[PDB]
This record gives sequence, structure tokens and C-alpha cells, in this order.
Amino acid sequence: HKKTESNQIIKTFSFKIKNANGLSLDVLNDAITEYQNYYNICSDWIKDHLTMKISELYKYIPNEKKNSGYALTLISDEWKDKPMYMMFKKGYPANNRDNAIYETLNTCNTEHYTGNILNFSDTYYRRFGYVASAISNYVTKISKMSTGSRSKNISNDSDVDTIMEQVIYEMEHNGWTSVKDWENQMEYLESKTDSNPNFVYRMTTLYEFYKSHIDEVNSKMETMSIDSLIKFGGCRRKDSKKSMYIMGGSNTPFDITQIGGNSLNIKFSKNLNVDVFGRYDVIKDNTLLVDIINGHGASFVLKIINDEIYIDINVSVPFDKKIATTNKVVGIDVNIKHMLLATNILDDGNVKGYVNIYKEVINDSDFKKVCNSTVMQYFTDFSKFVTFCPLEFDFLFSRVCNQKGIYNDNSAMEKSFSDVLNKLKWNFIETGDNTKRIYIENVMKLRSQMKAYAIVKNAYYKQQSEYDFGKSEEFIQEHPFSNTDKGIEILNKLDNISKKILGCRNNIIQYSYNLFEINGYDMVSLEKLTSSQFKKKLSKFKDDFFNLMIKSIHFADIKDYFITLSNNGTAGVSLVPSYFTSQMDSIDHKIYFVNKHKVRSSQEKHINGLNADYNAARNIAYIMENTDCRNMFMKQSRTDKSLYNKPSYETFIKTQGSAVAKLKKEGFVKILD
RNA sequence: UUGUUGUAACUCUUAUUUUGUAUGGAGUAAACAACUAGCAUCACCUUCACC
DNA sequence: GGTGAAGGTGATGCTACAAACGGTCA
DNA sequence: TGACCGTTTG
Repeated sequence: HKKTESNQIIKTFSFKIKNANGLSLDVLNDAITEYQNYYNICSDWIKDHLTMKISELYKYIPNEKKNSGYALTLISDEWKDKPMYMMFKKGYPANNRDNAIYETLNTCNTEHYTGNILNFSDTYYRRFGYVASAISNYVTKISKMSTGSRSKNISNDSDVDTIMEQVIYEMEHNGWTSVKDWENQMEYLESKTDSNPNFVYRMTTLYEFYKSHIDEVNSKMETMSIDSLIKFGGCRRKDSKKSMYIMGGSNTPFDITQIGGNSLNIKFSKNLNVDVFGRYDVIKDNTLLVDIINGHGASFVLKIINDEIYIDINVSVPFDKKIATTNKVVGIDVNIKHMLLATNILDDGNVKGYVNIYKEVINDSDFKKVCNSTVMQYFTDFSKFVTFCPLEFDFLFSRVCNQKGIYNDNSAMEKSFSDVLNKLKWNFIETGDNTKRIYIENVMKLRSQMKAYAIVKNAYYKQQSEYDFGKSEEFIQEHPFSNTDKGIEILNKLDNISKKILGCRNNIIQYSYNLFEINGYDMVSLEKLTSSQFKKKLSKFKDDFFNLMIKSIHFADIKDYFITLSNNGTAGVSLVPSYFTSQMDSIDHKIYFVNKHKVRSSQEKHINGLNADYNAARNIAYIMENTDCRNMFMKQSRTDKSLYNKPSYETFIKTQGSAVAKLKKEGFVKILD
């Protein structure tokens, strides 16, 4: 837009306020409410005029600004006879759109802007903060607005209705309005050596169709878009997000200066003068770790969290991160049925800083006397390779049964395993080692908090059923269980438990990543779980337990924290396909298709002979440690952009069918019995 | 100990089966790890009332 | 099995300005 | 009058 980043990243730091010179909690809350009200009214105005001629807005510009650059574009022949939503597209000039819409809002004055509570100057608060925020939100809504034409695979060779639908999809989904931009994209595609002619045939055919069919395709696209936007509820602003955004001017006074005691003073314009506690990553012993003094942006955010006022200062900081080599790849099978992070590393006892819980659970005198043969075999198999956070779900359910009074088979080994974990925690407490003790306590706390989350969420469901029963539809649809006092208390408990679960999971992930860094590994591989693949469903309690507590750990987000760690770390993270890692044999690297997930049936083991989780981890590692398999499946990320929160390598496979078709061509297939 | 979050040890305390190996509360206490945030939209899942 | 509300997760997209003009007060 | 800083324009 107006800020450009080159080999750098914009980092936002939230600072807790202290000595707020008149910026009280109630006053800031009222100011935030007024800001949200103004934003909502402007969004409503944008909605009500969204399917309206652009050149009609020219009548709103004041006479003294008729010769302005942006006003001329309003009545220019290119956009003279187009609906207003067309300015929220790549073709239209962004700055002209912003200025023209701001002028229309100011002249119309659909909300009586008499001034805000905090007495910010009008330019920032109105023109730059909320009007610009609303315009940017409507841009991000309209730009990729899919009229409902679902893309289909059999592509060009079909009927004329197919041609129409696919041309609409291709013009819209990537945001095209003009033929010139489309021709520029075709030139870009033809410049690239990697043709991929299968899609190129479709692209060229629909380009040729669009060449001589502009009038009716434009008319039908406009009609479909208008139809979609009539029933659009508008970019409304939620009331549960207490926040306010301000943008300073080019010459505005916005100075941040140290005031001793690891504190900072923020002085913006003339109506803002506050002090902030500081942060351990920006200031350390009165010394600065980031160039916040002379690198901070001109925009800040005032927000309230837990009835505490924060201010967000964002700074452009250098970010030198490269793609990671693959001289030593670590595969991680993220399946949380038994453990949390399976790994393809054999545990020979020479992994520096690694504690194997499974190794010292099967070597515990008290545990041997209780665990049956099958579980003992499970734990002997797991202990042979590196693994993290033993998370036996049936064990948590047995604990739930113990609490609820229902007998369960695993009850004795529950106490046994917990006693082993506590013994490990105390051994590491007395030994003085910090990281291992942190890991052990995090595993124990996470195990307890998943059960707590399940209990509290089941109680939430039961209480919602109790309160909602026998009431009118209007009464419950306007006064839901979420916003009542009992509901808000329950959701507060849920949020606390969720935060603690996320914290323990992040600590475990960081421990694993530190282990990988110390051991000399260079690359980390995970499945690209775009969403929870297990998100679909007396034993109803067990099923709900398992499902909601899959959802609680942020099962698909576990990779995201791995990339977050890789940002400042020295090991890269890749997202490999999640369609066939659990089915590939790891000896000959082939696939059993004749597929079906029921391969892992014999005592939690694979037909190959190795353990199922170990097999999947080995497959995930192999996807990246072999050049051929990477080139087949794995596309290196763009090194010209920023690698912050971006994998070093990532898949271009979007469905199971494409993957299974891709395997067959080069081999990698076998037949089951 | 200069922010948020997760993780200790130690001394008390009702309360909580709407966190019973855990949490709220009071006191004390230290090292180690992460932290790009805001706003809007879309998709999906779950629960609940209804048929 | 869907229609509505709520909760949440996951993904996406804009955005975090630069330079010039003009009002005002020492 | 020049010098901050709120306002207007790409």
C-alpha cells in the first residue's frame, strides 16, 4: 500500500500503560465505543451505496477540490459507468479511492462527527484511523468476493455454461476487472519456464474467450456481484473487541523516550502523554534491543485486555532469515492419541538434553507391577525412538472416571504413571536441571488441563441445555447463553484453561525445537494440516471428550508455532502432504494401495514391522531428505519475499486425488493382501 | 521482576466437582522460553432450541 | 438430517506513509 | 516571519 518492506519485518509490541495522565479505563472504554459507532455508521454508508455508479459520487466533492487528482478519476470514462464496488479492486488507484471516499463521507456526513472523547486531532482519528480502516476492510471483503461459482476439475473441454462459469471464476478469484491486467498475467505466466501445461490449456482457452466476449462477461459478472452484495450484511464491527486505532501524520509529534527504570514514555501529538512498563525483548537493563526510538511507525493501537490498558507500537526491525538446508531432516508425526510428537530419531541414549519419559516409565518398579502386557508392549515400542509428551487419552478419561465415581480398567496404572511423572519432576528439581524439569511439569500440567477443559466444556453444554430448554425462540436468540453472567463465567474458565493448555503445548514444542537445534539437526518436517482432519464426529461422553480435546490443543496450529520458533531459530520447518505419510512403508518408500487408515491395527503397529507413529515420522522425514521426493511434492517458498512465519518449503498439493495421481507416475506403489 | 503467557520450589486458607495430580485467594520467591499486532471477511466444526 | 444463535479454529487480506500546503502563534 | 503541526493529495 503506502508502506513497503524489503528484507525487513514490521513487529508490533504491546506495552502495558502506567501513569496514564487522565487516560482512565472508563474514559478509554467510552472512546472505544464511540470509535466503533463511527466505524459502524461509515460501514453502513459504504454498504448502502455499494452498488452505485462511481461517477455519481463526483457530485459530493466540494467545488474547490473538483480539479483534484482523485476527483477526476471519479468521472473518467474508464470508471464513469461502473458500480462503486469496482474501486475496491486491484485496478483502481488505492490513494484516489481513499481520498474520494473520505471526501464523500465528509460532505455527506452520514454520522455527525462532532469530535471524539480523547480529543485526538480530526485528521488522524477520522481520516486516517477509522475511515481508512473501514475502506481497507471493504477492500479485503470486495476484492476476493466469490459470487459462488465453484471451480471444477474437468476444466475447459465442456459446454458453454462451463466456459462462462470458469471465466467468471478466473476473472474474480484472483481479482481482475480489466483486460490489460489479464494480459499482463498471461505474459507473466508465459515468461515462467515452469509451464504446467495442464492448467495452461485452460488459462489460454479462457483468455481467448475473454478476448472477444468482454461485454457479456462483464455484464454477467456485475450482475452476480450485485446479487451477492445485496444480501451482504456489511463489514460490521464486533462489540466484544475493545480497541481503537490511530494513525499519526507525517509531521506529527510522536516521540518515545526512555525515562529510566526500564520504562518508556510515549508522547503523541498534544493530547497523549503516557508511560509504559516496558518489555523484555525491546528494553533490557535500560538498554534497547530494537530501534523503537527512531523506527517506530506512525500508527498505534489503544486496547483494553483484562481491564488493563495497552498501547501497540510497531517497528520495522531487520530480519535476516534464509531457507534451511536439508543435510539432517527431522520428521515429526503429530498424532496425539498416545504421545504428542513422534519422531524418526532412534533413541540410543546419545541425544543431548533429551529425557525419555517412556524409557523411564517401563524401568519403574511400581509401574511394572500394574501395567498389562499390551500397554507394556506399547510403551516399550514408543521408548525406542525420540518422542515428546506422553499424552495417553484413555488415561485422562480414566482420571475422569475416577473423579466421576465410574470404575475404569486403567485406574491403577493411572496413579502409577502419574507417580512416575512426579518422580521425574522431583528428580529434575533436585538435580538442578532447568529445561528437563520445565518439560516434565509442562507435560503433567497439560495432561491435567486437557481433562479440566473437557470437564468444564461438558458442563457448559449441560448448562446451556438446561437454561435454553423451554424458552421462546426470540428470547434465546436475543439473550443467548454466551452473554449471560453464568455463561460469561463459564467462558472465562474456558479461556483460562485454553491459555494454559496453549502455554504448556508451546513450552513442549520449544523444548523439542531446542533439542533439535542442540543435536545438530538442520531441517524440521511436519504434515500440512490446513485444518483438523479429526474435526468431524454412555460413550457419547468419550467421543465428545476426544473431539473437543483434539480441538483444544490447536492440533493444526502445532506446525505454526514450529515456524514461529524457526523464525529466530537455526532450523527450518516444512509442511509436507498429510495424505499418505501414514500409509508409506519406510523401508522401500512405497505405498500400499488396493488407501485405508485401518492399516495400524496390530497393537498400534504397521504392516511394515516398525511402529505406526515411527513409520509416519520416517515417511515425513523422507519427504524432505530425498531430493526427488521434494521436487515431486515440495515447492520452495519465495525467497524474494519475507520468510517470517513462512515455511522454508511447502506443498503445492491441495487434495488427496492430486497426490495419489502424482505418486503413480514415478512408481511408489505396492499391493496389499 | 520492566509487559502478556506457560512453567517451579516454599507457608497458610475457606471455596470450586460449572478446572479435585487442578484452579481461584493471601504471602514469599528465581530462572527460561516464546511473543507482529490490530481490524474485517470467508470456510468449517461443535453445542443448544426447533421442527 | 437442516435453520437459527452462540462458541471456536484456520485462512485470507489491508495496514502500520511520504511529501507538500496551509493555519496559527511566538 | 518561521516553525510547528494539523490537513490534503499521490
